[PDB]
Amino acid sequence: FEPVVTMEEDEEVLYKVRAKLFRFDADAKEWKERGTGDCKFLKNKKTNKVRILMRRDKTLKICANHIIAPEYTLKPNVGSDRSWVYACTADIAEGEAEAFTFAIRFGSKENADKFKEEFEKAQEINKKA
Amino acid sequence: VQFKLVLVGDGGTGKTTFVKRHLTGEFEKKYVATLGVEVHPLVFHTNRGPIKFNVWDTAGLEKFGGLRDGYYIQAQCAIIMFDVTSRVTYKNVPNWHRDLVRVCENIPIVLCGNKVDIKDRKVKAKSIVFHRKKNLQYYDISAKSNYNFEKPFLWLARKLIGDPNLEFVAMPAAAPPEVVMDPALAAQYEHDLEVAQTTALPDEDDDL
Amino acid sequence: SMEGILDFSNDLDIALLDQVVSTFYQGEGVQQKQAQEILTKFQDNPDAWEKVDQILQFSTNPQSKFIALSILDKLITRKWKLLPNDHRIGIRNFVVGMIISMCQDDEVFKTQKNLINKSDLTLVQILKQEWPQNWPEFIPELIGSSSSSVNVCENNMIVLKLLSEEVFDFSAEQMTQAKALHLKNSMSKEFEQIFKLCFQVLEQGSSSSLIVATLESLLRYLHWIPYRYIYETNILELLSTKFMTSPDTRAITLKCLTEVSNLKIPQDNDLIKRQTVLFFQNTLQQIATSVMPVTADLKATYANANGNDQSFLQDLAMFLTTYLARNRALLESDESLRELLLNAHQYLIQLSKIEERELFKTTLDYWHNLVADLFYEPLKKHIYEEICSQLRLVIIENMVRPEEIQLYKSEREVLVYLTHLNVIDTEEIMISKLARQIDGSEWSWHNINTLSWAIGSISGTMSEDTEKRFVVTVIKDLLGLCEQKRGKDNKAVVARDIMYVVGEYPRFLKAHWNFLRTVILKLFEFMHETHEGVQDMACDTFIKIVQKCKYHFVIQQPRESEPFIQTIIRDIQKTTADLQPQQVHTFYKACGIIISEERSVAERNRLLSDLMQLPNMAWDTIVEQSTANPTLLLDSETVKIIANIIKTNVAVCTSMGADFYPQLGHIYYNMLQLYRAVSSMISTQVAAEGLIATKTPKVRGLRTIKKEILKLVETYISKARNLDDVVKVLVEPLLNAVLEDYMNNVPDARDAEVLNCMTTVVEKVGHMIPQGVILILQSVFECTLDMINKDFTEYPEHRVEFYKLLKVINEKSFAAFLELPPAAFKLFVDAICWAFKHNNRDVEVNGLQIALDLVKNIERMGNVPFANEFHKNYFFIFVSETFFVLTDSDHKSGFSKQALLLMKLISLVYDNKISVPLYQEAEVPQGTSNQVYLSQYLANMLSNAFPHLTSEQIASFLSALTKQCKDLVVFKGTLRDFLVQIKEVGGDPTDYLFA
Ligand SMILES: C/C=C/[C@@H]1O[C@H]([C@@H](N)/C=C/C=C(\C)C[C@@H](C)/C=C(C)\C=C\[C@H](O)C[C@H](N)CC(=O)OC)C[C@@H](O)[C@@H]1C
Ligand SMILES: Nc1nc2c(ncn2[C@@H]2O[C@H](COP(=O)(O)OP(=O)(O)OP(=O)(O)O)[C@@H](O)[C@H]2O)c(=O)[nH]1
Ligand SMILES: [Cl-]
Ligand SMILES: [Cl-]
Ligand SMILES: [Mg+2]
Repeated sequence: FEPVVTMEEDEEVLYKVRAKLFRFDADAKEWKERGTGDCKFLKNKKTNKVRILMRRDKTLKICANHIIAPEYTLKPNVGSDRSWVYACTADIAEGEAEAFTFAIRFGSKENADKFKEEFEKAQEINKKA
Repeated sequence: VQFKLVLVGDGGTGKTTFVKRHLTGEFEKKYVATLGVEVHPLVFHTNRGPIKFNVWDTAGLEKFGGLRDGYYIQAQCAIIMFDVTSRVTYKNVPNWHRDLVRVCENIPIVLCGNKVDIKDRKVKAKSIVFHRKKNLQYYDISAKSNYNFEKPFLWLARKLIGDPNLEFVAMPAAAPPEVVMDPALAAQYEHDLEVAQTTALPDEDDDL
Repeated sequence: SMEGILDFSNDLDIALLDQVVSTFYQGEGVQQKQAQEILTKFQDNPDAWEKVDQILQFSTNPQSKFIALSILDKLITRKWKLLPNDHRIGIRNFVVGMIISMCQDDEVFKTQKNLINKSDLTLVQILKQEWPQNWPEFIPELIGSSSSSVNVCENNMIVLKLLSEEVFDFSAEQMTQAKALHLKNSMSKEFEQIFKLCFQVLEQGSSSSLIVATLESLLRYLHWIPYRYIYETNILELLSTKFMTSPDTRAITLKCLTEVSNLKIPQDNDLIKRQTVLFFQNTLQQIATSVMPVTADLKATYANANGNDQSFLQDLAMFLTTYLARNRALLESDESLRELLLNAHQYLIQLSKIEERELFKTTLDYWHNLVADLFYEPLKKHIYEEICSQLRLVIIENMVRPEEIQLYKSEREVLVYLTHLNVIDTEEIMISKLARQIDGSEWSWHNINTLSWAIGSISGTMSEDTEKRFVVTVIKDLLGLCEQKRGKDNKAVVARDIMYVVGEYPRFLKAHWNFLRTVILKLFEFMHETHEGVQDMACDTFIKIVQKCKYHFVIQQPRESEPFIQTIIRDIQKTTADLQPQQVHTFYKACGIIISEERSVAERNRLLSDLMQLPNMAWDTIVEQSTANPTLLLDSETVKIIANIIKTNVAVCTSMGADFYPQLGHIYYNMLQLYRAVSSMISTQVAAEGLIATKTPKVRGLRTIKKEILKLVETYISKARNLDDVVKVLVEPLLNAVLEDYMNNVPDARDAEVLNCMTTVVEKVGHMIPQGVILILQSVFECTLDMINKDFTEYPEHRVEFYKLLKVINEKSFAAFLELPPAAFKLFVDAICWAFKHNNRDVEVNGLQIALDLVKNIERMGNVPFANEFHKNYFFIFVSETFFVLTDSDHKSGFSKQALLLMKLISLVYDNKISVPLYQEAEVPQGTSNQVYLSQYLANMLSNAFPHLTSEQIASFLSALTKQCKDLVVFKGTLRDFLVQIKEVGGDPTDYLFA
């Protein structure tokens, strides 16, 4: 009897954490939210390269997409014990690679310290590759 | 596919804030009244391919009204916005609806009660019935908390595409390029990073 | 070159306007934006209307012609009465001529609906100005022109629809009372002829687009026309048969029949009752034969969203619920109408199954009406037994979380009523839904959650015995479910739901001490589970059970060695060891609820001492070490511990109120010392690091300490019974600790919570601390005013708290304003008017209330110098500031309180309750009454503010206002009439005689 008729599949999830991402707008000299949702460290199973991939709640639109470059440095923000600011030279969330000053804030200092730990582990992996 | 969407409703109800959140992810705290209209493309990725809304974000203040119903011509869909913390904004919903449907006779329309994040709600659930006889979809939304913030567009997408199973899908995520640090911009970045580190992140008492 | 249209010195280039318009509507980014600004400037040019004739004749772009009509509409609605009669007839004839021309060209009529509809609205704006006094033939000519052409007849239905809307539906805010009544009487006088045209079109038939337009106009007529047009003509038969069979007319017809169901109809007349029954029968008959049978799966149809199905099913829900809420008693007695009654309800049951939140709420409002009626009305429930049995399943399967307050409330009330009507049927449905969770067939987190919410919702409806058997059954079944399930995700969902159900059955817990004790000990075990959500639901369930069963924790239960509150307190360290701070606060709050049940003071105070043991010991060590070495307060961890100690005190004070006093007394003096120590560190840090310091985690932590101290004092004082102790013990140290600190900090370091704390202090004991209230004003008044008087946005919290404090000071200790130096009292009046100009409702309402209260406070003083000086200095300031916010269109939400204040001010003069002349000497004959001078001042002020008003309009308005200053609704009517007239030229001054 005849019966009735993302581009993340190549990647291992190294780390996942809820976060709010900001970009600095020097013109207004003010932080602007870029998105809230799961920040993921994705290791490409072909190149062994680790990127940050962050998608907004509800819409799942990309708010960060960049290599965790070995040359990046996580710096505290004056206002927060649970945030990192870093320069990103090439983020492709909005298509064309752009430089940004990012800030990413977590639910807790613990989450932010863990993020820094993982971000450094990712920098080493990217260094070897 | 592209669809003209007109956003109408009283001044300060959150029309521009809502659209900006959707365009850039930012939450604008400042009230800068729209002058006439601001038009922005807004794309969503769906299981049926991309949908583009031509968003005509109109002025709700009478003195900044510009072309008023002139903005509504060839709209294919609409959001009527009010503020659940401001009763007058709900009282004016029939006036916005009237002006809109006189120009756009047969379009899917969502009524949005914005600012449900605010504890002291003045337009209570039981009061909000205007949508029923007008066949409007209704959502409680917060541009601030993102409560139901995708629902108006998802509902309109389903209505315009004529597919009630249409979902928003994760927009594909291209491999990002490897970075070459420019030695000439070294001192440039130190500056910019300095300023950013010493500007406080907003809303340090929020969950994120 | 697009800016060429903005040059009115030359003639208007139509091809250029069409370019600008095309660029706006079809263009993109930069080009669209430039065209936008040019079009907006063109449209707002006050001479632009002169160009409309030229645009309408010579443009090829329907968008240009649309914008041309927008320009004409501005002229017609605002400045029309300035035009010579000849020009008004010219314009009227051009508009009518253009409409007929577009309707007579079939291609244009088909393809230019936007332009025709906008043309029709422009015509209606002209009828609002000229009809019927200047256009008596309009309706006979429209009716005559209707027979010339189907397109013209259809378009005339659109015109009549818009006219009905503008006169009856939207007149209330847009016209004077007098003009609205005039147009309503005018339409009412000619409706007989209009109805004859509509009825003849509906009978003679043929064109669906014509029939639909006629039915759209009828829907509007139904808002106001007498029932006899519907009941004493064939139209009910036509709507409920012919127009329901074709889908083109079905949507509008159903909306018409919904409104027919709302007509004011004689109540005592058997012919009308039969007709009301007949149209319903006819309608349902057409639906069952032409659309779908009673059995049809409307959930499936709606989901599929084919054509206009969703709107049709929404409209059917609106029709059935409207008709049945009014008429179901007509169908209930006659056994020959039983099938119709139950089929109509069965359609509603099917509609209730649609997955559409807002449609569900529509049907639920109706079900609430029905089951409330069956609970009370004799000999009725038996009719609906099968409808009610289905509805039980529908409500249970749709139960939402109690967080959805209104929807949960509606659903619970319907399910309570239904449970009362048949407790066995409800129980059976819930037990068998539970069996489908246990057998896996219907298992999901959503499904076990919704079922638990439904089971919880009917607590209190069964007899205590039936409930006992039901709860035991449900808890055994949920426990079995929990065992069955693999992995703590699943087990945690079921444990949550067990916790939820138990918390909703306190009558059961109160009867079964052993079970209650076990539940509490199990919640204590769950307070060690790190699995997400488990600790929160354990703490949430704990406080909920305690709120309901607190008495069972404070007595010695038979076969216990002590009250269980002692057992909780003894083990509190171990119980709360794994909780987050917010959970700990909830726990201590719950313990406070129990301890407040103990009415023996010695025992209550001992329990409170015991409960507060760990925060008090942590506090004592910190205060000793902290005072020994003020350095230790720079430690981030210590600041967090202190904040958490103060928040634990707040939590326990929140549930104990007046009973908290001995605990407040243990920490009070050292808490105010800490407030000063923390204040110095903040001031120090801001000086050393800058205003940025206030964003730092350390300073925010220090400020949290100050805010929680203020919240603790505010919480206690708001609930204090012994006010002598508040004044004698608490107030002086509080004011010494907070007031100078608030004054002497830079604006960015001042806590708005200080103002909020002082509001409570003045509210509760202001009458007893006249010197304290003066100190409060001296400390906060000028420096807060200076923070909030540069714009409407800066320091939003301070703004709100500032007017709350002034309001309560003005209510309780008005003497403090009497003691202000003249210059400061001037700032007080300036502060109130500033609040009036705020758009923020919180500040605006308080400002108008302060003004009203201040007028009352001055009035109370009687004929003394201060009151006479007040009126000479401020009476006209308050009258003119109030008129400003009434008339500037930016403060509409304040309308009612503006009107109340203006009526108070005018009644003072029209009663002669002001003892001195308000006018300074040699400004008016020295005899003159304040009444004459007020009339004169207002006439002058309104003439200057609204130069386009005639003297007669202003005089008639003010004559009405002063006559009506003892009748707020009418006074307000006169104010709204004035707000309409200031938006136009040539408003009728007789409008202000409206009665
Ligand atoms: C008055 C008479 C009452 C009777 O008392 C009977 C008595 N034997 C039981 C009593 C039992 C009690 C009081 C505790 C129960 C009601 C509550 C729960 C929340 C049990 C939950 C699950 O086990 C949790 C799960 N194991 C935990 C996990 O891994 O993840 C979170 C149960 C029954 O026979 C009757 C209700
Ligand atoms: N609490 C809260 N505030 C909101 C929300 N959405 C917007 N706001 C704020 O309220 C104001 C709304 O400003 P706009 O978005 O410009 O308002 P608008 O309706 O576009 O105003 P017009 O352009 O004058 O018609 C801003 O201060 C926003 O930050 C919301 O969901 N919650
Ligand atoms: Cl609806
Ligand atoms: Cl009890
Ligand atoms: Mg705006």
